[PDB]
Amino acid sequence: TFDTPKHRCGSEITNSYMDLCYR
Amino acid sequence: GVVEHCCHRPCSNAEFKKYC
Repeated sequence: TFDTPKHRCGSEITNSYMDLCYR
Repeated sequence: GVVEHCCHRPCSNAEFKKYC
């Protein structure tokens, strides 16, 4: 599955930082 | 900000990483 656009709002942004920015 | 680019508009993982 291609890395397609997703809405990331509120605390999902935190989750995304944790999954995508942090080791 | 990330909310305008990824919550008001959706964003890919690769776009989100721009904000790390």
